[PDB]
Amino acid sequence: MAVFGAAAPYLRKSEKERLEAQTRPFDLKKDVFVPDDKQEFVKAKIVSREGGKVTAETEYGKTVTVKEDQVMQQNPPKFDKIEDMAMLTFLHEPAVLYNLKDRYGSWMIYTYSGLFCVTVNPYKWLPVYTPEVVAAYRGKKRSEAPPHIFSISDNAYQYMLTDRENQSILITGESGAGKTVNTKRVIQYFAVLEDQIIQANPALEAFGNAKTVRNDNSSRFGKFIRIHFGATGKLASADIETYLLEKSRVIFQLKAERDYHIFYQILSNKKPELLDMLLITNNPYDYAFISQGETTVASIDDAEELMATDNAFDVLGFTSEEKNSMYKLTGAIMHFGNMKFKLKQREEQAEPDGTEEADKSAYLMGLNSADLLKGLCHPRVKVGNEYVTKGQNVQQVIYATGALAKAVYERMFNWMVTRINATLETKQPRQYFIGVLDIAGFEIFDFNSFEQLCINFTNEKLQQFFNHHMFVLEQEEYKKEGIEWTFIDFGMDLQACIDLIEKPMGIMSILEEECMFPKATDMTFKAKLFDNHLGKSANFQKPRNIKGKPEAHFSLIHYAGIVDYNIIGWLQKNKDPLNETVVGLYQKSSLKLLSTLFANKKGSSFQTVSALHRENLNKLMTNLRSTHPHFVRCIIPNETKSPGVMDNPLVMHQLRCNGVLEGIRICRKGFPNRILYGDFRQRYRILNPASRKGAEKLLSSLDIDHNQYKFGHTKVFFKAGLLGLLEEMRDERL
Ligand SMILES: Nc1ncnc2c1ncn2[C@@H]1O[C@H](COP(=O)(O)OP(=O)(O)O)[C@@H](O)[C@H]1O
Ligand SMILES: [Mg+2]
Repeated sequence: MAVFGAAAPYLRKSEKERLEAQTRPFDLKKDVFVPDDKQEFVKAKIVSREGGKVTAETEYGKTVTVKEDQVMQQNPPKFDKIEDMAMLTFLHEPAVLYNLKDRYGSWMIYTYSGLFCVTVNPYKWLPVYTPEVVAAYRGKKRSEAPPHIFSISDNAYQYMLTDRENQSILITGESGAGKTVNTKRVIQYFAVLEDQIIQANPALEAFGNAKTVRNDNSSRFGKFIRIHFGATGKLASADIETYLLEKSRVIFQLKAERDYHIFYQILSNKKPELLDMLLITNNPYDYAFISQGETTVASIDDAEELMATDNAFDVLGFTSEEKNSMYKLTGAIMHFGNMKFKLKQREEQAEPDGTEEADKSAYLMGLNSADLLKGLCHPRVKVGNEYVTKGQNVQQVIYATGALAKAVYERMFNWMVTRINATLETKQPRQYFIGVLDIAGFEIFDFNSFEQLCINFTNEKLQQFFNHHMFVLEQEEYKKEGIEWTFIDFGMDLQACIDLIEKPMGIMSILEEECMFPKATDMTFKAKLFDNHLGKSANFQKPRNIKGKPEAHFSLIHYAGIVDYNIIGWLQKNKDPLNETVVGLYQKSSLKLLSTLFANKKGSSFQTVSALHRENLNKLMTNLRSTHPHFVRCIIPNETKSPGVMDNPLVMHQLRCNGVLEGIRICRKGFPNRILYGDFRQRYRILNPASRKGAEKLLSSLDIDHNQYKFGHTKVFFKAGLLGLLEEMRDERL
């Protein structure tokens, strides 16, 4: 609805054309959904039923014959284009896709699907962000207000006013669906400190994004923003925190992927001062840390991004000397991919050869080149009360220097985030902040690897949290009504994958113990995985060979479906041997290295990327458990920028990954249809025209089976479909 408040003219969709559209001829007895060959979901009409095989005619026009068993029911035209699909009485997998595509063709960006708030990505200016709409949405609840994020924000505000507890808003979806723009509009709505957030956004987007296959500006890390509020419901301050940074991107790149945008921006020649002081040859192919990926791509101009980022750095809380120091640090990180470390003759010890790039790195950090080389080649460890040296060959020192590079990059990013936060806040008292989070969803490619596995595990944990919250809400409703229906927690329905991943003897534990084995390779890792899990656990299964994929080693049945991964490269990218003497050298530099490495018990060698990822995920989960969540799902309708055409398979895959259909099925598994007794008595009596006892007599006098309904005191539990049939026959009797 859009009347009485001057909303968007197309937002109404009521009392203007719905009356003349509900009479469209759509014979449900002959209209069904047929699986296509390209879009795999296309609507079609059946001329006649010829037994098992039925001829289907589609909108595009086809005369193929299709078996009758897989073609399934089609929604009535009268209930089509409904605002909320949560109470849809004909739940179908293509029903959601068709409703979303029709609404998007009608320019319905926001659609309610229960607790979820599906928001597609258009490419145009939307007048829905008018401050008049913001003022109108104030004081409105979920039901009365039209579908928009303002309704859920007002619900969270009311929860703060009455329940007096933390509320968190969660946004997830496929990378490139508009996470940054959506969260910018969200934080702007709570703003109406916003300018500080807008100016700080490019720095984080440049230091924590990389060009993936699907998206060129995907945010690998997770961003959490807390909006501190006062006692009287007024904005106090803001602080941000980042989680789950990917050191793998810093250390390794795929054949069709790029590193973080900072290195490529620095490689631009429009800022000769940085290149001059960093001793850079301006050729990305001269550095192994960057050249192994994609050198450069089109559809981007990193010069403008560098200008935006350094302009934000200049006019901010801090000065430019530390910006120069950060540029020096990133240049040194680029420089670490050049030493040779030739093995000594007749000995397993490793000695350096190219003592030129080492000198450059030492000058950049202010360290001693000889001391740095001695520390890298001959680390020193304290045994008992004395100190001894350790021998290290070329592979060990290579792993150590890679770990040092990724660790210093992560610490520099964390220090920058902390500095921006310390600039951001203001000294007003803070009470019961509001959290905003955005993390990429169930990303699935044809070459799934360790990073994809970590992202899938994080999203798996998030889905587990969402299911647990939904079960808690359902049980709270059951206790309110005093009757429990299917009181089985949904956490165990999903804990199988988490146990396969996180629990001991799982994939992560096996990889961690294989990293420390004397002579361990990837084939041995796969062999141990098969010996430990093939047949023991239902989730683990053999890989599949479909559509001519390159290669797969093992497959898991995730929450979104079957995913096949790849093994090669996991061992190299999981080892994180952090040298300690080099850290001690870092603590004595004449630079920001003291601030970055201020604090530095498991052993240094027994450190893995998986362990740090798991502990960070646990910290994020234990932080999020204390706040009441609010789930927002964002999807991209079209792979290109044209809103006119939207690909059906892509939307189907994204909907399956996001679990909106799964969520609505979980909601409808119980008794979601609840209505008030008096309203039922005074409205639905027209079903067969001629307080608790009167309502019971009325419902029992309408030829209704007693097993389908459940009587209560305030809210009556009704099975899905009963209310729809009751109301559709009531209209006929009018
Ligand atoms: N509500 C919106 N209206 C118009 N354009 C949008 C909207 N949301 C996202 N976009 C488009 O998305 C693009 C960037 O998406 P972004 O949020 O950077 O993706 P990612 O989350 O992968 O970084 C922008 O060019 C912008 O035009
Ligand atoms: Mg983003």
